Parts: sequence; structure tokens; C-alpha cells
Amino acid sequence: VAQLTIGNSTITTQEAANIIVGYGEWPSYCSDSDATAVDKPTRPDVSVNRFYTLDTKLWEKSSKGWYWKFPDVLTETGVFGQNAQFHYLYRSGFCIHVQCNASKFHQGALLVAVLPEYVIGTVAGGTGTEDTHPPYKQTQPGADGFELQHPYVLDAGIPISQLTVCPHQWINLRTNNCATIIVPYINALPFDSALNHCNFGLLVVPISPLDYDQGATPVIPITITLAPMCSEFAGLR
Amino acid sequence: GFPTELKPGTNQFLTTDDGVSAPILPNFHPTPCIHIPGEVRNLLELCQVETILEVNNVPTNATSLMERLRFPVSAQAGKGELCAVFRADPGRNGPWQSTLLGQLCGYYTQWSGSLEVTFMFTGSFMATGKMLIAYTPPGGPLPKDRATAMLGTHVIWDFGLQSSVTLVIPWISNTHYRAHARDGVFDYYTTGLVSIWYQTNYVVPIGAPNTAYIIALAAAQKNFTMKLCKDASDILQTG
Amino acid sequence: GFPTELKPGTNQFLTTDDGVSAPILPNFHPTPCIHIPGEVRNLLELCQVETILEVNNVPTNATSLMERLRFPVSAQAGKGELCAVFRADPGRNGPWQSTLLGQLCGYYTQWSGSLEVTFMFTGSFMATGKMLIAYTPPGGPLPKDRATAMLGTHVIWDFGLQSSVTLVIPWISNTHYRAHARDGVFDYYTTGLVSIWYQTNYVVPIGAPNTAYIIALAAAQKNFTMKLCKDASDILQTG
Amino acid sequence: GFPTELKPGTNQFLTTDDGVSAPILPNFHPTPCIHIPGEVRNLLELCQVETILEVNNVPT
Amino acid sequence: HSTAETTLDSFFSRAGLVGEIDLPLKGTTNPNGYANWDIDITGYAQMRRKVELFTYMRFDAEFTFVACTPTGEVVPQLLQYMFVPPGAPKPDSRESLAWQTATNPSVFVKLSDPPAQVSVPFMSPASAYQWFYDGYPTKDLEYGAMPNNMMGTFSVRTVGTSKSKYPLVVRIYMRMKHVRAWIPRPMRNQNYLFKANPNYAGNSIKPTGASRTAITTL
Amino acid sequence: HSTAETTLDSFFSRAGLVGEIDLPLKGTTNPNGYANWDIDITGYAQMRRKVELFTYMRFDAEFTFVACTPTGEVVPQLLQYMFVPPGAPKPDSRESLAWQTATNPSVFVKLSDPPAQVSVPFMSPASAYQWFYDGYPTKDLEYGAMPNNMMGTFSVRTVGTSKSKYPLVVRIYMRMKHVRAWIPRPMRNQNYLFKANPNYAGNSIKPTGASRTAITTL
Repeated sequence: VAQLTIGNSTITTQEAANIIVGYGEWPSYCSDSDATAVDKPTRPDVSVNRFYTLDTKLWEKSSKGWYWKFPDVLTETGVFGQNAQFHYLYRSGFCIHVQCNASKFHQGALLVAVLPEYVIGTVAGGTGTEDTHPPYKQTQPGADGFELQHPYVLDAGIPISQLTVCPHQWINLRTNNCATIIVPYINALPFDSALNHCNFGLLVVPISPLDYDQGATPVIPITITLAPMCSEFAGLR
Repeated sequence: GFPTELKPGTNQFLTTDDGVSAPILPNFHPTPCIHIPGEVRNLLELCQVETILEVNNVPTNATSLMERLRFPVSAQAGKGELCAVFRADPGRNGPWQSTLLGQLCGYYTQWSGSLEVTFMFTGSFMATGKMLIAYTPPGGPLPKDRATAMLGTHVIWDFGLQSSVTLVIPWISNTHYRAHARDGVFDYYTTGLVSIWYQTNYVVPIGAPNTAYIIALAAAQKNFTMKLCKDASDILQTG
Repeated sequence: GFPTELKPGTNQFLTTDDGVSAPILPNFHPTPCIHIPGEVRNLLELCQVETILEVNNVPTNATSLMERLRFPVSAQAGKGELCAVFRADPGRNGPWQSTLLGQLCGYYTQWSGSLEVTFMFTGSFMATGKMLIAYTPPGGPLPKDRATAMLGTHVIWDFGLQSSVTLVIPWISNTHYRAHARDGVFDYYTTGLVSIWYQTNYVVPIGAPNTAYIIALAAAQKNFTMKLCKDASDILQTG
Repeated sequence: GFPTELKPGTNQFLTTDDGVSAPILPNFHPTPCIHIPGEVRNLLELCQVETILEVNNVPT
Repeated sequence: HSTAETTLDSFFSRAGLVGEIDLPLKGTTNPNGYANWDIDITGYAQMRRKVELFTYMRFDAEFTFVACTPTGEVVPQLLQYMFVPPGAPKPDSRESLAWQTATNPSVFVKLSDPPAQVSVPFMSPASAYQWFYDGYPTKDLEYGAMPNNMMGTFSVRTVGTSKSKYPLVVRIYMRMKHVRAWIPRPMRNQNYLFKANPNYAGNSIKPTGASRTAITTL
Repeated sequence: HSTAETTLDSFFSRAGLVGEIDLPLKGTTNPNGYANWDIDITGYAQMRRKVELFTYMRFDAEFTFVACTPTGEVVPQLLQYMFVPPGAPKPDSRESLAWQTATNPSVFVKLSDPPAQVSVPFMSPASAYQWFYDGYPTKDLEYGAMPNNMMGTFSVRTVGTSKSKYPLVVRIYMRMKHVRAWIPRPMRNQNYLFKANPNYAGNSIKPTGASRTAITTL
């Protein structure tokens, strides 16, 4: 154990489990000879790159899974939700940290992964003959996230039994509680609208159902603390 | 001019011939290839990634589908009981179809290499016991019990000491040609067998669930290979 | 003779294929290329030349057409009043169509680079005052007034000190693809905005006209580029 | 382009002409030639082997 | 010992049929002896699920054109295949001046002349054609619409002022060359419902693969 | 980062259709089964305004010939395309000895044989074809007439003594190669009225581009 601090944000965590650096690349910056060398893209250091600790979702036996969209989860929150809106372009990285606080008497397993361009396909009316486009609350669920309804196909017609092909890490309750991931900016472009485009999405599904005998706390507070890495903006409004 | 003699093959259009053809836009400078994370070069990269093996590929009821992903172990199983069983058949139907490996295998006709199945005990942390996971090489018949399985390649897994255990499947080869129905399919016959027995019962103290689930992930070693592309799929683009 | 196999593509006539063809007059020695002044090699040379921006692109009456070329400023405008406004849209209609840059843009599909708009005060020499010319980057909404415009990229121009002032438009990119009507057009969306406000009123002593005009010239920086020729025109050769 | 003149013989298919033809499967890597005992290279090898001469070729 | 067959370029080459144009004489189908085919690579059934393994790709594509009559017969008819790059305007009529715009490459070939064949480049303005888009182009009907993936349009037509004398059928094959790909993702296990979205049939949600009776009976 | 697309040679290549010849059987149009087409590069609509960006240019031009029947059909007819350099005499009849003058290059090609294709050079005696001329060749009807810009004449005809058996249509494309240009000038903003002069319509004088309501409303 030992506590780390980035500004006014002080979280208490374990020494250093095994972190997952998505695709082996580190969220670096974008050099001078890029497409906008005129409007120098200011790189937020001060408070912009600090610890955001979201409304802890509660695990249950019946939980299906949860997902947040990026950078959507923060374009609402704090002084980064200040730059994400009143700025024209954006490129960022993310130190995501997911923790569970449960006793050695609860059991379960959470798969935690990041998926680029996570396009939510709805059910489509049922029989398949309705071309319904997911609402805006499902496409960009804010920092409250959203519950998958069809975890097996990840609400996008794809087997989750294969999601491990993305950066992921496991949260087996009998072995670990904390799970950490480092995401590098990923897109077909060097910069992009931080409001109209969610580069990726954080997925955390219960693969082995939460269980416990009667008496043990029925819910497991999953705390998601995350912070921007070598994030960049350009063109104030 | 210069003397020639056109040879047979002239004017044929081979869907596979990979010569060059005249550019439609000769002046056009296509926008530059920038650096994108995670570039895949050869598909075998993906075959070495672990994907959940739906060993418990039995429940089909729409909202139980999340269960094929993990089978369970409980207090109620007497010492020696068979917990589960499946074959080393990445291509052919069943449990392997859920693994990404299995899915790729479908775009290829022949293949061979060592596999690797890892098990994960996701039960209470207060649980202990032992499992005997045995591999009965191709040809060998499923061991009658836990004792006879104990004489062949096996591993006693004490999910009391280690939460994870990985087993290597030495070799599987889908190359023996079969012309059955009227449709000639290249099938295994190398159905290796992985059996799993309760070496001991599931011991858990008061206050801990009497049922844990286990997830089994699978991937192919680096000695894996594939040959002969064979586009095939039940899911194609609809009208 | 020598063995060949004609490949598909044989005998096709590509309007773009740029191979060589047999000379009609093999002996003919065409009269020598002498030196002529001002040779143009790449069209982007012309895109860097200033041409009058018809900001005041409103009068259409046949003999007032010479007015679209220059807008005016007068004593009658109170401090803070909006004098004029237009977008950073070289291709799309309006003010930019008069500039040579805009006109070239029409033979190309995609493009991007920094622009540069220079203003010229052609009023009496005895006049003074200040103007606030602000640029509201793509996405940013026209500032409500002179004050809010004063918080974003702006320039106080004292046509009392300098007769000319040049503003650089950092960047504009016409690359976002739109398939609207049924005709797929590559349009901006990067409509930057240039607003012009009376920072102070127009101060002129007795004996000097209470109205001056301003000419706005435009050109594209050297970081400009164009891609994909697209011959298009309302004016073609008549029968 | 480049000037040519097709000579007689063009387009004929000689059962004996042994030129090359386009591969049907360009990516395919055929399974490796391993070592097998007794490889025959020229038929005259077999002509030097003794075989029983049916001199008494009378009983039928 | 070799592993070249499993490379991306290997996996993806091969000309596959992605399009077929009917230019009947008597018909409800393409009555003006001409047709427009915005280039779709999903035309080859198999293809949609294959490419959707990745998120970003890049490539050139060699197209080959096979034309004849329905009985698969050859005839003395000339043809104009025209390519209207993205941005350029498609012909609205059998006499739209779009047929004459030089900036719309056109290749003329007689039906008898073997298949015409041309290479088209990586059009996209983005650094890569990307299959998925988690946003909207600046509940909306524009979700997942990655625009900058337009390859162009192929306008086909009999040459000449008058209707062609024969019933014609053009087939467009396409070999994908120089393929590079990034960000791999879960193989589509659910049936496809529309060309644009991953929308699946929430009723008919099927297990990724075959099932069995017990986790002990093989 | 590249700027090769905006070069003159790039801007101008591409074969564009600049001419079409009709040789009907029954007709008022070219009744003698032959035709004369003094080479005009304004045939491609778009072209006139493009070149008129400059005052002086220079180039070679590769011509390609596409011939068939109106239905766009191919036939077993032979053809004589003849080029009468400037100065030489054009054929006045379907039997004018001009058809036989060796100094008038001629290329014979069967309709079936793919398009014939030839390169013609920079004819002009002046150091450059010049689009504008502020004078008269030694109020006059000869103003702006730069003479030394003649590229030649293309005489087309069915081969043989007798009328051809079929209705024919020749199309002449033209790629401009090796283009050099000087003295740039204001893009034509007014509609064209005649081939020879800049004469515009003094009544219909239109603003260079779209207009708006106020210089404050976008």
C-alpha cells in the first residue's frame, strides 16, 4: 500500500499491480510538424490532468455489465469538461483505475477492457425490421455510465467471449480488487471533436456472477478513478 | 516491329492473378499513412490471444447465454466425479466456436500446432480443494474414472494455492481428408480429450458460497499455422 | 517468336492513361521555346496572390457592381457596432467567389491551409478611430457584441496610425464529406468567422468626408494545398 | 506503347510446348518434400536391375 | 514451417465479385441504358464480416470488368465505364454532361476486348478507412456514419446516342492490394440486419456456436 | 505535404472529348461520307475558360480516336483519318487528291482495331500559342485574330470508292502533354458569346459570385 497525488486529488491504492498499457504505446504528445502548426495546441498540465473519481456503481448478482464512452464521461465533468466543450480539437490518453471493495467472502470476476469506436447497436425493434438508432443516452451515457442489456453480444452483435482481444485486465475477487489500464490516443486522425466522437469506451462486465451467503453486504462498490495523459486541445470558442 | 507469339492463357482473367493494372488517377497523392496503435500484420497474432472457451456450451435459453462462458464446481460433487469434458477441436463445432481462434480457423482449410487452455477459479477466496485435469491424447478413450485418468497426462490443481493453472495441449492436426456425404471436408480425427475430475470435494468454511464458477480461456501456441483460405460464413451481408 | 500472354486491360482506352503515342510528323522541328516573362509552373503560385474580396457582396444592380469591392465605415456608427462579417470559406459561395483563390478552388475537390486577409483604409488621410477585427474559430458562434469579441482572437486597428493591417486565418479545411440532396459534395464545416466592430467611432475634422471605404484583399499562405481535379463551370464554350 | 509484330504460331496450343502458365494459388505453400528412401531419377536405373527372364515362356 | 498464407495481404487479395449491373432492353430495371454504382466492398457477401474484424484499414483496389449478355454471350458493343471520384457529380441521365467531364476518368473498351482492368487508390481523406464510428458527423439518424470512406462511383453505359441493341450484364470484381490494418475486434456472431449499423435481432440472439446436452457428454 | 496535383501539366492532362463527327447514310449532315475538322481545343466546354487563365501556352497533344455506330456498335469498316498540317489543302470532295498527298499523314485503322492514337506537336510558328491579341494582322473585323495558332485539320472518311454501308460516329479525344504557360490573367466571370472574342453581354452583366442581404448577415 501507498498513496499517490496529482494536484488536489489524493487516492489511496496498492503498491503497483500489473498495469496494462493498451497496444504497448504510451499516450504521448503530437509533435510540431502536424496539421495545425499555426494554432499551437495548448497541453493542459495544471489541474486538467488529475484524478477524477466517478459515482461508484454497485455490483449485484443480477448486474449485466457497464460501459462508459470516452471522452464523453468527462466532457460533462470538471475543468476538463470545460476544455472538451469550449475547444475545437482534442487528443488524449487515460490512466484508468477500477477498484472493488469486497471481503474475502464474496466471489466474482470482472473483465475490464477498452474498445475503440464502440458503436452501440440496439436490439432493432425485436423481429429485426425496425432501423432504430440508439438514443443519445445510450450513445453517450455521461459519467453515470450505462448497463448493457445484452452482455453476451455486447449490445453490438459481437461475442464478448472474444473481447479479450482488446486491452483488458481481470478482477477476480479472490486474487485482486484493483485493475489498471493506460490508453494511448487512438483514431484515424491526429485530432478530433471531443463531443461528436467517442474515440473509445470503457467496458466492465461481471463474467463470473457476484455471490455471497446471506448476511454479507449484497453490493460491491466499484470505484472508477481515471486521469488524462498527455492530453492536447486546439482552437478556443 | 519486334517478333512475338502469344501463348495459351492470353486474355484470361484469373481472379487470383495478381499482376498490375493501370491507375485510374495518375496524379492523385492519397492522404499519408499516419501512426495508428495496435497494427495487425499476420492473423496468427490473433490466434495466440486468449478468448473465453464456452465449455459449458449447453444453455441456449436467450438470457442464460452468459453462462456458456463459465462452468461451475460445488460442494455437492463427491471425490472423483467428472466435472467436465471437451475435445481439442478448434475448428469443428462446440466449445471452440466461441474462442476467437476457432472463428479464424473457419477461413482456413488445414492447420496444426500446440494449443493452450488456461483455467480460472473465480470462487470465494476462502475455498480450497483439488481438481484433476487430464488430457487423453488422440485415439485414447475417455478415462473410465478419476483413478484411470490419474495414470495419464494429468494435473492436480489446488485452487487453494493458485487461482490459475494453464495446460498445454501438445498437438492437434486437422489434415485427414474425408469425402462423406458428397461434400469433402478436411477433418481432425485428432480429437484429443480434456477431462476434469474432482480430486477432492469442494471445501468451504461457513459464510462462503457452496458454488464457484470457472472460466476457461484458450489460445494457440506460437508453433501454430494455417493453410488454404476458405471464405465461409453463415452471416453474410443482407440485401 | 518470343512468348507472351495478353493480360486484362488489353485494348482499353483510359482517358487518364498517359503513355506515349506515335508522332504524326516525325521529321518536324517545332519552332524553339524562347524566353517569355512571368512563367507560371504550379497553380498554387496564383493562390498566394491577393485579389479583392467582395465582402460587400450585396449590391447586384448592374452599375453598382463596382461596390461589392469595398465596404464603408462612417461617422454614424456608434462605438461597438458591427461593421461587417464573413466566413473563412474560399470555396463555397459568397465573398470568396470574387477572389482569384476562390475561383481556382473550383477545379479542385479537397484543400487546406492558412489564409490571409488584408484590409485597406482608403478614407481621407485626416481620419482616425479604431476597429476591432475578430476571428471566431470554426464552431465558435459570432460574438454577441464588441465586448465578447474582444475576448477572442482580435485586432484593434487604428486606421489613424497604419493605413493597412493584415490578419492571418490560422486554418481552414474543406474535407468533411456530405451526401445531402443526392449529390455528394465535399464541404467545409470549418466556417471560421471574421467579425469587424467599431471599437471607437469615426473621428474626422471639418472638411473631410464622413465616409471612407475599405478594401479587403485575400490570398492563401504558402502552407496551402489542393487535391483532386474537378473541372466544373457555369461558363463553358457556346455553340 | 512498344512496337511488336505477332509471328505465326501465335495462339497455338502445343501439347509439347513446355512454357510456364499462371499459378492458380499464388499464396499457397505446398507441404515440404521430406526424405523418402529409394528415389528414382532416370529410368535407365531400372533397366540395369535383374528380372526373371521367362525363357520357358511356353506353359500358358 | 511457413506462415505466409495467414498474412493480411494474403487473407484479402483475390478478385471477388462485388457488383453486377443489368442493362436490359425491355425493363423496369435501369430503363435508360446506363447505371450508377457507388463503390461498396460489402457486395461480396463474405467480405462484410471479414473486414469488420478490424477498426481501421487501408488499401488500393484493382477492379476488373466482365461484360456480356444474360446467356453469357459476347457481342460487338462498345462501352464506357466512368469513374466519378467522390465529390464529383454522378450522371442523372443517359446524356448528362457528366459523361464528358475529363476529371471523371473513363475507359472505353469493346465487349470483345478482354476485361478492362484498373487500379483505384486509397481515396479517403482520413488516414484510414475506418469501419466503426462512435459519434455523429457535425437519438439521431446520423450515428455511426463515418463519411470519409467514399471510394467513388462507377457509371456504366453503352456508348452512343441511341439505346444499345442488346441486353447487357456488367460484373465488377475487385482485388484488394497493399492491405494494412489496425485495432482488431470481436468477430460478428450475430446476423447482420442493415448495411450501416451493428443493429442485431434482439429476439433471435443465438449462441456463438453449436450446443450440446451436458458439459460431460461429448 | 505534396503539391504535385496543382502543377500545370497535372491540371491539364486527361484526354477530353473535343470533337465528334457524324457520317450518316441518309442525311443532310456530311452527305459525302467524309468530314473536315480544323483542330479546335475549345471543343471540350470546360477548356475555354481554363486555358484563358493565361496569355501564352505551349504543348503537344495526343489524340485518340473512338469510332462506332450511333447505338455504340462496332462494325467491319475500314477508316482513313488524315491530318492536313496547317498550310496544306483540305479535301473538298470524297475523291479530292488531297486524300493521296503523302505530306498529309494518314493512319488507317479498322473499326475493330482499338482506338488509333497519335501525338501531334507544337505547330505554331510563334514561340507560343497565344490566346489574346491586341491588334490586327497586317473598327475592323480582324481584331484579336492571332493567326499563327493553327494546329491543322483532321479529315475523316470511310475508306473505299463507294459510300460506306454503315452509319458512323468518330470521337476525338485529346490529352495535352508537356504544358508550359506564361502571363496569368483574370478568370472569365462573364458568359462567353463567341469563339473569337471576349465580347460579353452588356445587358446581363452579373456579379462574379453569389450575393447576400447585408454585409452583416451570413
